[PDB]
Amino acid sequence: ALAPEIVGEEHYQVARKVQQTLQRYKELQDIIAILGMDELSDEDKLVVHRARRIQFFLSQNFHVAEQFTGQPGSYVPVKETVRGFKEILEGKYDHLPEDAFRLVGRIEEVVEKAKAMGV
Amino acid sequence: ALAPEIVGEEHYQVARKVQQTLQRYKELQDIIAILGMDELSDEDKLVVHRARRIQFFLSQNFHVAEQFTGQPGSYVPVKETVRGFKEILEGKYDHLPEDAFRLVGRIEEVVEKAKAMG
Amino acid sequence: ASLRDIKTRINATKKTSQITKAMEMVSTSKLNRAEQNAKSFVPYMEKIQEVVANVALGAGGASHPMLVSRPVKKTGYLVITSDRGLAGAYNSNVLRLVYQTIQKRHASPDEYAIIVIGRVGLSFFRKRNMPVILDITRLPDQPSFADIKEIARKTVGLFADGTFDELYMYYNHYVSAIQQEVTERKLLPLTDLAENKQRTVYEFEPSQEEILDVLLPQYAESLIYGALLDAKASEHAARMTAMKNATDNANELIRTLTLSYNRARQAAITQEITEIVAGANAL
Repeated sequence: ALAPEIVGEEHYQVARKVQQTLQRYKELQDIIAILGMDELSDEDKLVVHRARRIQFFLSQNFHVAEQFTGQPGSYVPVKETVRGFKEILEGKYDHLPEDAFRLVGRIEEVVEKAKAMGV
Repeated sequence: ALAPEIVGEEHYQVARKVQQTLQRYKELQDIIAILGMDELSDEDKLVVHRARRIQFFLSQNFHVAEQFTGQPGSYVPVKETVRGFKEILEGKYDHLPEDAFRLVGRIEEVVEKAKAMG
Repeated sequence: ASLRDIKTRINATKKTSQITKAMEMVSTSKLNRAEQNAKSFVPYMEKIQEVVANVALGAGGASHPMLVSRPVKKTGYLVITSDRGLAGAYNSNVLRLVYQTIQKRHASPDEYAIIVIGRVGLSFFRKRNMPVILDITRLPDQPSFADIKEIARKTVGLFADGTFDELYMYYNHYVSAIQQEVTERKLLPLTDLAENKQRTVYEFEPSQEEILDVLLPQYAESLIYGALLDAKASEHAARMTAMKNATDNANELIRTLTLSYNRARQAAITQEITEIVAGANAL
């Protein structure tokens, strides 16, 4: 179903951009493991910065996970998902800590987090 | 068997301390080789000083080696070896030369050997 | 993966581990020597600090000691960076601070200029569009008194001829083998002195204010050494720490790859013997 005529042009482009960033991050893994980020170029460091936040934002809190952890679940529309990933790719939230993107719903929840802690 | 339930609390503590000292001495080999002995701190100096005693005291003169050496063998009880290693850890014999600990038995034979050397 | 791929990965990782271990062992000795050089520098710094703290307050004035030079203008920035990478965040830590200060407190490429030591900082600034006036790139690992004499003299002269209003210097200060601190120091105008017994000079005076015109440019060599020796020590310590961390990571990777290799070998042997036995008993 991931075709431009089925999901829409912007949805398709956002998905492809996210996959490209994740692929680049996966390629950088062995160098990062051996000797860290200190020898990466400026663009590679930006790629890592975006990719970690994207990977964390791909997490979600499920309704059925209420039994394991007390956090209630969330339902996220596809429009909100696309808009949030587009905003992350555009660099709007590069200043937020990466731990704020874990196990949330909309990007508004990411923004609400990092306020209960340091902003 | 190295557990206080069957071997004894004092034996367990002595063994653990000896192993810790030997590991500490092992960790310093590269820095000693590169910079030298005089570049270490005082505590490192003491650790090396005591560990080179312990390494030598871990040796023993065997009965079967008498045919080649001329020195009679020794049989060291567990109480004797535990007490000797405890005394060495306490620093009771830091002034003794290190070669005195080479191929002796109990903790008095090292004193006799060192006195014989002078 | 396959056995051959795992074996090649293990061999490459082992070669990398050996190279990093050799680099670390070299860097340790280089740091040890840099510490002795920094120790040797001390008495000259002490005597010149005392004599300056005495004389410069001798009821007079000059361009260097005044609170404000020629009315506020272009600010001078001197940054010290290594000429080669593999030093961890050594260069980036200083460069981020310098970039932040320049972008925040000037906001115009007219009232500042940059002097760089080392190739890394030069490349960093030339990748952007910030002007660089003077630079020196290749230096001994243990510089002697005459190594950067020309650059230091020119840096002082740029303040002397009114081209600069003030000088700030940024570098890594050595605290420990694992901790180095980025430091910003107000170089010119010096603006501060030591609180000592001001009268103890007894210099046979040719002229009490004329001697400052010679002393102050020579006291300025705080820039050449009090920062550069710490910079070299920090660079060598950073290289040592980064190389040992890399060696540890390589050893851990070798261990895990060896475990994977052994599992693959056992699986291959089992599969081969099972296929052979099945073919044999199919007859």
